[PDB]
Amino acid sequence: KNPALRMKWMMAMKYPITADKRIMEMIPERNEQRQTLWSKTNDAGSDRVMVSPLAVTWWNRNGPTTSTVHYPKVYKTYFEKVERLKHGTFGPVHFRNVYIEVLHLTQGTCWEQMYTPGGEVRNDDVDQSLIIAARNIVRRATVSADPLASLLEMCHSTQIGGVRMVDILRQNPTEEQAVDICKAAMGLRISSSFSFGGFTFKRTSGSSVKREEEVLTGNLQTLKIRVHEGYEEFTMVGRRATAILRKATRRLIQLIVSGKDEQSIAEAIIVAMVFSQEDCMIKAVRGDLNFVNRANQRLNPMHQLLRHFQKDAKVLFQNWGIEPIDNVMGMIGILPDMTPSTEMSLRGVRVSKMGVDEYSSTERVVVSIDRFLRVRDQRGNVLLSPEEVSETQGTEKLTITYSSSMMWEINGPESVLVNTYQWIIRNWENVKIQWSQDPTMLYNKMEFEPFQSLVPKAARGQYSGFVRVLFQQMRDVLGTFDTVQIIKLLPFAAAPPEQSRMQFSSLTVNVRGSGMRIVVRGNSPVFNYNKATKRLTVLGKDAGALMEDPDEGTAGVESAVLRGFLILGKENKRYGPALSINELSNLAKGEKANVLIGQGDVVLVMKRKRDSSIL
Amino acid sequence: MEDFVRQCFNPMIVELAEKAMKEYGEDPKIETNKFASICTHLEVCFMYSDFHFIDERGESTIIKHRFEIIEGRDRTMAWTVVNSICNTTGVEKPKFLPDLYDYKENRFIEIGVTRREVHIYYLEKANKIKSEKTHIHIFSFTGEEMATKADYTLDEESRARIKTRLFTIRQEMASRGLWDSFRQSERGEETIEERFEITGTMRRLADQSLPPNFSSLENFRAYVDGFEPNGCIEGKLSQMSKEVNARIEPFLRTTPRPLRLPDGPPCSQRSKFLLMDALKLSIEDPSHEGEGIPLYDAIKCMKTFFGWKEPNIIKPHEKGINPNYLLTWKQVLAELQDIKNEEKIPRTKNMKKTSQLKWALGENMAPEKVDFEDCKDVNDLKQYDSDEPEPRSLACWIQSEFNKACELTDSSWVELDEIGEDVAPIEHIASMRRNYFTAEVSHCRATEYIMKGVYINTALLNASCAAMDDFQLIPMISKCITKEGRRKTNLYGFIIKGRSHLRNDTDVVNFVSMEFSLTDPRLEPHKWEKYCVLEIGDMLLRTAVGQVSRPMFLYVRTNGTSKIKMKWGMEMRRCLLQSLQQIESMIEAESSVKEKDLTKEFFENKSETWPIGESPKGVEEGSIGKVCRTLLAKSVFNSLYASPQLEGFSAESRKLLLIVQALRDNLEPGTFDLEGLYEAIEECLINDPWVLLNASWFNSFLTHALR
Amino acid sequence: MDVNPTLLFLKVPVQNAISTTFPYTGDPPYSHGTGTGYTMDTVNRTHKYSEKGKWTTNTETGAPQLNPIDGPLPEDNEPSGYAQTDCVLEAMAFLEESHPGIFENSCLETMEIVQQTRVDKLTQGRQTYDWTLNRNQPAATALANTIEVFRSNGLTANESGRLIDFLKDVMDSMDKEEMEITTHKKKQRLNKRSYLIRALTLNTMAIATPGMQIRGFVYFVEALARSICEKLEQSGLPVGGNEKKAKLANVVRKMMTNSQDTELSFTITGDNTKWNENQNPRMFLAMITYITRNQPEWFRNVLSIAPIMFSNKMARLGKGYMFESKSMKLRTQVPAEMLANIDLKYFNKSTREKIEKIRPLLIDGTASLSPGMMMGMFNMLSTVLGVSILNLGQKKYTKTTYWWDGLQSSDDFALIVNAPNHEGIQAGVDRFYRTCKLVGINMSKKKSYINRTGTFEFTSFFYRYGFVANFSMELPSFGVSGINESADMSVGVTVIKNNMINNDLGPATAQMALQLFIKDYRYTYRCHRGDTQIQTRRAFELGKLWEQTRSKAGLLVSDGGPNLYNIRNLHIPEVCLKWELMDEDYQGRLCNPMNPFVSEYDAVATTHSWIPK
Repeated sequence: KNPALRMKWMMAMKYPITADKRIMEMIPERNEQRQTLWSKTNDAGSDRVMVSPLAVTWWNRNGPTTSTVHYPKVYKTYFEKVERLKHGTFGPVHFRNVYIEVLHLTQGTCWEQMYTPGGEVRNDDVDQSLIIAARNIVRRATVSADPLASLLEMCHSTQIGGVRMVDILRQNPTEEQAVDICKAAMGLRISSSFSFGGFTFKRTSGSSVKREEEVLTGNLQTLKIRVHEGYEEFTMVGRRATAILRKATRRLIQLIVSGKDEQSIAEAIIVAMVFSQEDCMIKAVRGDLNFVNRANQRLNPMHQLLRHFQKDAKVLFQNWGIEPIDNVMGMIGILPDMTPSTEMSLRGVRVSKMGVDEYSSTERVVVSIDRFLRVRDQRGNVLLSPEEVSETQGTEKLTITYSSSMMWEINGPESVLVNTYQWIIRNWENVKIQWSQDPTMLYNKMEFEPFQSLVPKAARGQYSGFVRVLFQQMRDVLGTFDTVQIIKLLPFAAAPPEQSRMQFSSLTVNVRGSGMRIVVRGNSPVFNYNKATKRLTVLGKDAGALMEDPDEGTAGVESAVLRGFLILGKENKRYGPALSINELSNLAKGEKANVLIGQGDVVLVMKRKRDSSIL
Repeated sequence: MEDFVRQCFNPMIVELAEKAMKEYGEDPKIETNKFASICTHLEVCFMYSDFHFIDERGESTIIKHRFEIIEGRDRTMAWTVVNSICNTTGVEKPKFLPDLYDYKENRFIEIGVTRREVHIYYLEKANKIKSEKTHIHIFSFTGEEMATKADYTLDEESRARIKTRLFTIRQEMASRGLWDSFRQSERGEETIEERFEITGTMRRLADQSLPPNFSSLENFRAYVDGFEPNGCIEGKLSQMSKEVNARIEPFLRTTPRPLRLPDGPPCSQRSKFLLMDALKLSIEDPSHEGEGIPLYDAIKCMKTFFGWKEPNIIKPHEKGINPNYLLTWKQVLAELQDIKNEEKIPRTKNMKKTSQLKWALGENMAPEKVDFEDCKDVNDLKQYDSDEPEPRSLACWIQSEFNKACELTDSSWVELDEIGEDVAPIEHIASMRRNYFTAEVSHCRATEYIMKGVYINTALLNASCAAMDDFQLIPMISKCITKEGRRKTNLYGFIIKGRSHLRNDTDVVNFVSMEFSLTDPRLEPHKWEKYCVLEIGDMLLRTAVGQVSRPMFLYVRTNGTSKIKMKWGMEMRRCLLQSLQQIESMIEAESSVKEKDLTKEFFENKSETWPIGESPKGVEEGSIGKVCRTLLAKSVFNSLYASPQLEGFSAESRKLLLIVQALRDNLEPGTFDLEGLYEAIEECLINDPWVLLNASWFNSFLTHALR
Repeated sequence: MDVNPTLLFLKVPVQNAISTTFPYTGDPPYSHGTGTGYTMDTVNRTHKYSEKGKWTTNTETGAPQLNPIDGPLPEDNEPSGYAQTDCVLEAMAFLEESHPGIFENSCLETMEIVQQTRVDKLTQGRQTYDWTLNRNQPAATALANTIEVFRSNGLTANESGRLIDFLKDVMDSMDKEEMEITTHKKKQRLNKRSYLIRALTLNTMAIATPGMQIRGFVYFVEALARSICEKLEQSGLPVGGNEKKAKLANVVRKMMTNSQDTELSFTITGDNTKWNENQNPRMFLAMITYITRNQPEWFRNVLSIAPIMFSNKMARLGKGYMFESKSMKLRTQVPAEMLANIDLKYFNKSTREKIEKIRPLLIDGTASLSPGMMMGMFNMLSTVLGVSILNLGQKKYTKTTYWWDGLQSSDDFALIVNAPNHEGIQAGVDRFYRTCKLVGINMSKKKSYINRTGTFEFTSFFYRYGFVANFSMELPSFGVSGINESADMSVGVTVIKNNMINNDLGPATAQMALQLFIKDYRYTYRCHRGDTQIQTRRAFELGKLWEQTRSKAGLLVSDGGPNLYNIRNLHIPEVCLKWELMDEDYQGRLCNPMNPFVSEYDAVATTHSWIPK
């Protein structure tokens, strides 16, 4: 309490700072504006003079510079924190309830949020960038109108680190679920092994045939499955869990899995159980399974069962049964409570130390692509799909750009604004023609969907109505075109407008919580236009360049600033003194005034005699 | 010296050492050698318990950690871990806190490092601690190592590594030229016999501090030392009175009754400013010369009105000075005109001392100071009137006050700065919740009240602490942003503070506040008892039959505020945080049962109905928006009406709510003393209107839920 | 149609919306509960609950004393301060039996800290009574004055710097017949009785603050009590938030799941309001002597000095009273030193009755209060007693079909009782009530309720079907601490982070706290973002910086740059958070060691860190 008020009041005076006397003979006696940067008074009880924080800012902005040495080496503690945070990743958050400085994120009131910090380890820049880009593209395309064509458009309309991603895809042998799905959609060759349950399944012995079986679940729900009959030998490959599995006709006989931690081993074991197509787990199904992705589209029953088991499997472990175990070198058991045991283990699931690892394969196959990106090989088994794509997201060692129409809402609201205006400026000719001819379709363009999110819901229909009326006036008046205004104001009209009487002098866009304001007339921090250089700046980030179209009024009048009114340029003292925007509601048709639009400039305006209508 | 330890030792070990010494309350700056000693001890313990694991068969494998650290944690965690280990393995409970625990050997090991010879340290440690089945690991910087029974759990490689670490550390101290101090600081902690004798006064006091039937402390010590329980509790309970018992009253649905409300004259407004009846003289967009200064803004806002009349009193202050309020209002207007006549107007203008100003403030009505010796012989000299205020009946105007406080305004009252981007999904959920709530409540009247109070209180405090002996004038300004997006500046009235020579935080400054309004105070005069009402103009308002003229009233009232109350009113922004916390807690409570982030369907769904009111046809629901606005309004009302009565009633009624809840879930509840709880709750319903309305809400909820 | 927030509970279970019922969530502005009449009523009630206790006259302070221990057993449900020594000792013995060695380990692990603490440890703490000046004073200045006076009086052993040495110095000074106080030159001679009464004072602006001669002994006894509690499971101290949340769930799981389906379980939540009336320092001394059985005598004396001294505690009486005459419009104030002999016509009926009750105790303007305790000095010992009472509820001790357990933290208590039938539950609750009454533990029947197991609360940790709703903390100040730009930023961001970690602060609420933080910081230091249109003198040069920098995000918030903090990134220092983004020239200028401005919290030694004039 006391310190805050004391500092607030102390900073008020002109010279609240105390500094050594040397500053007298090192910095100018005042500023370029003649402001004094010090005072001759000496601190009580010492020889230090009194100066002002303006001197602090002067030193910060144009003070003498020195070499930055001993700083990176001395601060060895917080730098590692920065590296771990930035190079770390994240994951799905579950509402149920290295790791010594992230406590708030990992644990909360009643939810858990996974996080794996970084450091300087792991794979290279190109592979990680490709994996993350493919993950984002696939995840967004999951919810598109048609994932296949949309995904192709995103892949062909994006690049990685200044290099088109198609070249990397064709010249990079990196393997990943998202990358493999993108390659399959592109029609190239993908790995024979099929990514299921988050791990790569590679067959290396045995075979089976597909049969359609109807099975009654433990919850009294009948599901149709494509059960495989015949001995098969699979290897589950994963970074933190590698396993070797045998399967037979509706029977699991052996599974040896090695993982760094118990969680990965448990995940691999659950994946093996679900892949085994055992009747016992069918009888162990509880509840109604309707798992869907962000697109709410129903998935195949196997994926739903896998998700249900991943949610929890405590009620299933004890149902398998009890069998004996033999003590062997490099052999570990699996208790029902998920704990290794020397004397006992869970049925048909063992744990080894080294496991099956090391050598990989370089085999590729020709595959076909179905409606919703579900990659299926010639045999019939599902190879890949977005349902099996991991949720991990990290950082990009090199800049990655996404010019598509649905990747904009990734870099942030500022990025959304900048990219919407970039799209508007890049398509200036076509957008102008559409606005002139059939603007109704333009106002329904999906490319403006992100902007509708930034504009508050409570004040988006009224904003849209104001914009529609203003643009109708601009169209029906003629002779007063102004491209900058059109680009600035177009995106706000997307909503289904409604009639209103407000005369908006500024519209609000929510960026990073704080709401910025863009003025209908003149320049705004959100939208700046420099006519001296003819450049548009959006929040300090360039958005493109504007070229004046074959319509313009270079002699005053501007009809798209005040609804129902036409501004006639410079003010005239002869007419009625400066009015108020609210008062303008009483002027008669054709009346003129000297309204004060804003800032410190007066503009003469005449009330439109006609009336511009909208749908 | 500590710089070397900080730079060499890894951050985690130094952080653990800092926490450990903070637990014992020892400052590292004063004690330097012990800092290095503790850091080395922790380092050697961790190395002893590093890169060691136990395989699933039982054999020792080097890559379930073989060694578990017990001294690397705090006392509570270490004690819990050792208790659990002993209970599970049935091992003899250690006397002290061991440094490490070996799982393969299932035994507790202690680590010791000394500057002097190892043998003396081992001997003293064994004599002090070792009594049965205990092992100590002893090392030193001299390169000589030994342990108990010549048994080392660590292999040759680990022992050599620890020896090399100690040797390189010793070489570092030798190079730095401070190893001599390190060695000399060690002395073995000579444990000379400690004597603490109670004698003289303390012996008498101790002898006079024993239970009955005891003559001296020594007799009691001997008695307790030889004490062994034998059925004393059972005997006392058998001989205890049967009437003593905590009986459970069967709590059914019919038992509860509504709280008995007090009877008497209706309540009255006591807020620092009007809430439902405030009036604003506003400028849509301040672009005039000299912006930012509250005085110029107030002058400009005043110039927008031309309906001034000759002031006259409609509803007078019954127990107060009516004419002087009028005189001081006239003085305010004349002083403003005089300021208008000036050219070089300073930042603020102090009103000249006048009779009416002093009388309205209360300076001339303030009792003087004199010692009790010179005023004892006074016929009516009594203790301050610490008498319980008279009961006041519930009045409907507070209900309307809250109703209008919960309505939706048409301006952006609160402006908040920016933060970083959100990358984690939990960050996305948090941003979504915050943005939804903010969009909901940013247009509520509660935010208007918050900003008005903050501005008034900050200006008043700055004026009070700026000029001590000046009766300054302070406009009541509030800056907002309309829906259209124009910076509106509203002026509600004026305040004049008294003398502000403040030395204590609780010192009371007296001010006189004049507030505009358009409510006729002859409709509910009882609501207005502390105010003097003047009619200082007429306003033209547009209605379906043109511009009708209605009177413009002014409420003048003398109030007092303390610096701590000023800060409390300057920190009302926390009402938004509290209201969020409430809605977020409800979100989490409803989500946990369903086990999924439910904010998306909580806010956007617009299919939920939370009972938030009542109507003639029955109860009424609303939206999550209505819920958020109601909670924020309740928080602001609680902040403005801060009184012990409110907290008392809330605390005593929360228990009744909980018991009713338990009744709803068929938990078969019971009450030991229901009437006592009822009396405790009703003790807080005497005169306050806010608490009375809360009690009325509680009675409505009681009569509705049990149906 | 008319707002009614309470009606929310008509569909939402109350436990979910409990925050609705916390009106303040802060420090109110009135400070109701401190004065003189409150002390009068406290003393009167303390001596009333010991009505039948034996009366005696003290020999050193020359004041009466009341001893209710072993008095007649209560016959009515009203509060009783008749705590039996034998029952307390039996309860402690049973606690030791169920937890063997606990007292032994506590003693042997605390002897070192008893022999290790330095004198400066007493500097940390709350306000202290300065016998030299006879008024509440900061601990540090009180210590300085005490050492100065003792040095003047030839008691300089405390110069060794050991806390035990200073305690011995205090013992010697108290043994002296009289001492001198030199204030600045005014000399005051305090006799043996005067000094003794001063040293046993309890000032009242932890409502009560003892003097300085009793700080170290209180600290030692509280350290032992904390050490004993640590080994105790039912004890609610000194754990934090997560462990406290887990305690309720663990207790419920233990009591319910293990129980048979036939058995019925119930839970009672109770508040031990006015918890210090019925607990006497003599019973605490008895339990302390029992704890240190077969231990070195010096340690026993050091540990037993505290309750011995407190049993003769003297309570000060507020600042006084204020009288006013409306007829003559006059105001006057009278001190408490003149309250012993003064007319009772000035006061009202209740106040004059209280004065009549407390008249025969005021010694030298300071009442004598042997029985009862004062808030917030021996809380851990009270928790120890409560956990002993709880431990006396096992199936082996009860020797009955029913049984019980629960938690106690000395301010709230919860008890789960289960039995084969409803009559069994009634018998269990009644037996617990009587047993806790015998020891002097008082359960308020007007603020306690019983319901089927699953839903209850403890220390505001409301529990419903495995869900805890911790509401035991208030929101701190998110403002400028007033040191410097980097210092304030670092301390405040660390504050919000720490509150998030433990105090159970929601993420969105943390985000708004950071928002208000940025607002207040920019307003106070006048360092606004370059893009913003706000105007001030500092905005001029600041503006220049905004133009010069090639990376806006690199600039520090104090320098006008954007605030990139968020939930994910809060622990990192602000300077380190923008290290790479900062332009090379800006980095060199900012952290120049040769700057003229420079001759806990985690921050970098930038030029923004200066000492205010």
